Amino acid sequence: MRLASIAFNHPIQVDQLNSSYFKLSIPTNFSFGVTQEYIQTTIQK
Amino acid sequence: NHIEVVSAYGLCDAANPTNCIAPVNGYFIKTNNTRIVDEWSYTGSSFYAPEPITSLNTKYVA
Amino acid sequence: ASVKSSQSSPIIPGFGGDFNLTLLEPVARSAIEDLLFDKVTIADPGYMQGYDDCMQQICAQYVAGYKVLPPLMDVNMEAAYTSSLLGSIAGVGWTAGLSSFAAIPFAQSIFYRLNGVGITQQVLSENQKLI
Amino acid sequence: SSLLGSIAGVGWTAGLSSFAAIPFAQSIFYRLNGVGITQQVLSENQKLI
Repeated sequence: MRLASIAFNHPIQVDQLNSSYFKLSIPTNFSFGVTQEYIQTTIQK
Repeated sequence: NHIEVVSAYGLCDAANPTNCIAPVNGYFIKTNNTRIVDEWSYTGSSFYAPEPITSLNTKYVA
Repeated sequence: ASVKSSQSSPIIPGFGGDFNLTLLEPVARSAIEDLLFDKVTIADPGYMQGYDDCMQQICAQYVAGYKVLPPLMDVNMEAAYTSSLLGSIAGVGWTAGLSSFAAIPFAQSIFYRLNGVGITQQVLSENQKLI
Repeated sequence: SSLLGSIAGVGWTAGLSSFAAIPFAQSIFYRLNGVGITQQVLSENQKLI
């Protein structure tokens, strides 16, 4: 039901300038932190 | 929160020793300021600058 | 998702002056990618033209039996990931942090990447290029 | 738990492992000063972070 979306990608594409200057995309906010992955180390013996 | 600003790549004058970078880029404009990755923007550099050899696009210094 | 994240140049027919890059998309599956998809011998796949195309006559859709599922991504979109990755080659290869940057031309990206570990400093890459 | 103890001082570094006892806050202002290369004026003004 309500199929078929194509949701890609989309990176915030900074544009390339021509001359001696060149644009760059520095940010403003920190926004830390995630929980991340398990690494399994063993079995049950 | 990405804000697209403008480089160089460094600086020079009548005499030509350079700046750029310790370690992050630029050297923006308004006027030449340097809080780079991540937020923006610093003061006059004074410890934000190694002094490599000059390159093309002369005097600022790309 | 650990490929793209940020931020392309974007894909313009001139990447580096003058580094003739074949990795441009001609327009969607760039040219070197076209070479290593044409020269590799795959008898598959069928997605609403290859089932019927084999019916006009591999048999993932005729024994059934086994059955091959499609690879989660259309080829234009995997091409979109790696093409934004080619966009981020120049600016992200700078660095100064992964990833919060940039848009620098590809030529200067290889004069800094070349300045780095092939530690020939600026007087050699100035005099000369061609390299 | 001794590993969480060594997070702060060992995350400094300057060698693994022959160190240290530094408070955890200053360990994240140097760990944050490092690769999120925002230098000292941002972490001074301000914290909260």
